[PDB]
Amino acid sequence: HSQSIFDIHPVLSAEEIHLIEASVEQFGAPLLLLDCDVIRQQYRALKNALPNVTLHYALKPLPHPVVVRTLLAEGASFDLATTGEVELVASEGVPADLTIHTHPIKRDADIRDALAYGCNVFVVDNLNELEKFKAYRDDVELLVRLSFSKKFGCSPEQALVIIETAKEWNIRIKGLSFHVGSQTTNPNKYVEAIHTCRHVMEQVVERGLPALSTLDIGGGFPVNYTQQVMPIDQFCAPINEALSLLPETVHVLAEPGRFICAPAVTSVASVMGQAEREGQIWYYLDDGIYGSFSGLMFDDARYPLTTIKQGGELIPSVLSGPTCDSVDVIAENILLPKLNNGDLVIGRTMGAYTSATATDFNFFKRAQTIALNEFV
Amino acid sequence: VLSAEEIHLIEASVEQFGAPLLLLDCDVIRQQYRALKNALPNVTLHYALKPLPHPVVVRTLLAEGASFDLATTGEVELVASEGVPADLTIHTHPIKRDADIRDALAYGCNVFVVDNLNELEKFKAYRDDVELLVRLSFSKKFGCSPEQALVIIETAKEWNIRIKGLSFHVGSQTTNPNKYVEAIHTCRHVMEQVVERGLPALSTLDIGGGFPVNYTQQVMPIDQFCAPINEALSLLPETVHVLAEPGRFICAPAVTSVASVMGQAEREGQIWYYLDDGIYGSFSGLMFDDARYPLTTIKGELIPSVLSGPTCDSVDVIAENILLPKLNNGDLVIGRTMGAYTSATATDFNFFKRAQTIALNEF
Ligand SMILES: *[C@@H](NCCCCN)c1c(COP(=O)(O)O)cnc(C)c1O
Ligand SMILES: *[C@@H](NCCCCN)c1c(COP(=O)(O)O)cnc(C)c1O
Ligand SMILES: [Mg+2]
Repeated sequence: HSQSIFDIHPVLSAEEIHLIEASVEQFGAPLLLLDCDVIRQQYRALKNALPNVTLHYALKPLPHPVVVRTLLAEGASFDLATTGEVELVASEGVPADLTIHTHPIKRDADIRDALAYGCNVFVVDNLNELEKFKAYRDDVELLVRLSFSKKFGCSPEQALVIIETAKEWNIRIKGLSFHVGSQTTNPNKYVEAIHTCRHVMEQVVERGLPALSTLDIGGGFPVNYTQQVMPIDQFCAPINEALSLLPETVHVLAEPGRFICAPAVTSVASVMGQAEREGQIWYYLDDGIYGSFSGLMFDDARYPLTTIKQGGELIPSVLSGPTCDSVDVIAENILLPKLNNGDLVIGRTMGAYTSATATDFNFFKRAQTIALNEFV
Repeated sequence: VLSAEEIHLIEASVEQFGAPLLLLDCDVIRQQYRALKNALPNVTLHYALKPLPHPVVVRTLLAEGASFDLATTGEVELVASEGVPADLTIHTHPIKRDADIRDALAYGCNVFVVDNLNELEKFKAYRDDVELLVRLSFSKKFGCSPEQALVIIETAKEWNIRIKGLSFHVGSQTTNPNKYVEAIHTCRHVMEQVVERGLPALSTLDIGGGFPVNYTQQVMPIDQFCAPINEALSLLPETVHVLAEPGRFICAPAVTSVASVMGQAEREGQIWYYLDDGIYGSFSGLMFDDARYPLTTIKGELIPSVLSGPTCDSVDVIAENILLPKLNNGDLVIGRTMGAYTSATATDFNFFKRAQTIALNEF
C-alpha cells in the first residue's frame, strides 16, 4: 500500500493544491501523502524540547519503512512492540543496539524473536512476566513499568518486589519506565511520574539492591488536531525540571510516536457520489472509518478537514466513507461548498493511528501512501 | 457450554495450528442457509459476502444453490475466482465509481442498485447492459423516499434505463420482523403507483438482509421471525419475484474464535488476562458492530477478571468485567457466534498476526 517519489523531475496553498492534484492524477485516490521533511522537523523539535533524552520512535502509530529510514539517518532510536516491528527495523538496517522492546506481555516466541535480532531490553510489570526471563537471564536487561482503564504498569510497592525478585533470580534490571497515555495535554502527569520513579530508585539503593541506570518516560507528547495544544518546548519545560532531580548516573529515554508522525501525513479522498437527504448533501468518499479514518473509532480522533474547492455558498453536508455501513461516517455535520463527483477532501494531521489501524472491510482498496522528500 | 467433542476439536486445532484461530464449520453454513430457505419459501437468497467474504463459505453456498450479493470489485473477484456464474449475482452498492460498474459488468453482473438521480445518470452509458433496483429507506445513509423512488423510476423511463424493481435494507440484527412487514407494504404501494402512472411494471422486490442470530441473548426462531414477512409478501402480485440479501444469519453462527492467554496480572481486584486476539483483530466487531459475544473457557471458583487484547492500547479490552476460573498462560478463551463482522473488520495494528481461519467439514 505504498511507494516513494525519489525523483519528482487551514487553507491549502497553490503549490500544495498542485501537488495534491498531480498526485491524484498520477496515482489515483485515496492517498496518504507522507512528507519526510515533517518527520525530521518533528524529531528535531522534540530533541530540542527534551535535551539529554534518547528518543526511541514508537513504530506503532506509523510503522512505515521510509519513516524508519528517515529517523535512523537523523540519529533516532526505536521502540518496538512485536516481532513484526522487529522484522521491519531489521530489514531497514537498524542496528539492534538502537532498539528497545516495550510490550509488557510477551509469549516466549516474542522474546526469542527479538533476541535473535539482538534487541535485549524488555519491559515487565509483573512477576508472571519476570519468570519468563529466567531462561534468558544472561541475555537481557529489563525496564520495570509503573502505573500511578490503565492496562499496564505496576505500583511502586510491586516494582520493589519485582526488583528484589530479579536480584534473587539473577536477572538484570536496566531501570524503570512509564507511559502516561497518548495525546497527554497536561505535562504534570510526567512530572508526578518522574518524582515517583525517582523515589523508587532511592528505595532500591536504600534496600542495598543494584542501583538503576535508566528512566524511560514513555510517549504521549501531544500535537495539534482541531484544538491548540501546548507548544512542545513549554510542554517539556516542567519535565526537564523534574528530570534534573535525578542522580547524574541515570540516563533518560522516551518513546515518542504520535508527535513525530502525526503532522507528517495529509490524506486525500475523492467523492464517489452524492445525494440530498433531509436537507443535507451527503458525499460518499473513497476513504472512511474502515480505512484512514479508522482513528475516529479507535483513537477518539477528530481531524481538520478541507476541500480544494473554495468560495461560494457553504452547504450543510455529511462526509460518508465508502463502505455499506451506516456507521461509516467521517463528519456528521460539516459546511462545504458544493462538490462534484471526483472532487477532493483533504485531512490534516493524518499520520498517527490512521492507516496503521485500517481494515479491508468490503474489500475496498486501502489508501496508498506516497512518500516524499526522503532524501535531502 | 461446549460439548466434550467441541473441546477435543478446539484443543486438537490449537495443537496443530497454534492460536489465535477462527474455526469455520461449513455444516453450520449449510444449516443456516437451509433454515432460512425453509423459513422464506420462494425467496431467492443472495448471500452478502461483506460479513464473511471467505472462499470456502462461497464454495459451500454455491454447492447449496445459493445466489450472491456483491458490493465491490474485490467481492466480484472473489466469486469469479470461485467459479460462481454471474447470473447468480447482484451488485448492491448504491454509490459507485464508473470503474466499479465496469468491473462488475466485465464479470457479467448486470443488476445494480441506485437511490438517487446522480447515480442513475451514471447508467446512461450502460443502458443496454443493466437493470436497476431502486433502494428505498423509510435507515440513515442510503435509500430514497417512496416519492423520490417514483421520480427515479419515471426519469429512468425517460432515459431508457431498465428498472428491475425495488430494494430496502431495514438494518443489521433486526430483532423485530415488523420492520420488514412495514417496508414490504410500502414497496407494494409504490409498485401500484408505477403501474398507475403508465410506467413499466416492477418485476422484483429485494427485502435486503438483517435477519438476526443469537448472541448473549436468544432471538426469535427464524420460522417464527419470517412468518409475518411471508404473510406481507403474500399480498404482492403473483408475478413479483422476491429476493433477500442475508449475511449475518448464514455466517455468524458458523465460526468459533479461539485465543490463548499470553500473560496475566492482578490490577485492582481483577485478574487481567492478555490474549493473542482482541479489538484490533477478531473482536473488532466490539467497536464497529456494537457487538457482544458469548465467551467461555475449556475448564467453578469464578473470579473477577478482565479479558484484554494483545495490542499496547488501553482501548483493546474484550470484556471489562467477566467471571472466569483461574487460567494459566496458554489456556484458551473461546468466543461463539464469531462469524460475521469479526475477521472481516480486523486490522494489522502493531503487526499482530490475524487469527488463522480453519475450515471444518468442507466436504
Ligand atoms: C502507544 N500506545 C497506544 C496508543 C494508542 C492510540 N490510539 C505507546 C507509545 C507511543 O505513544 P504516543 O502517544 O507518543 O504515540 C509509547 N510507548 C508505549 C508503551 C505505548 O503504548
Ligand atoms: C450489510 N450492511 C452493513 C452491516 C454492518 C454490520 N456492522 C448489508 C447486508 C447484510 O446484512 P446482514 O445483517 O444480513 O449481515 C445486506 N444488504 C445490504 C445492502 C447491506 O448493506
Ligand atoms: Mg543496549
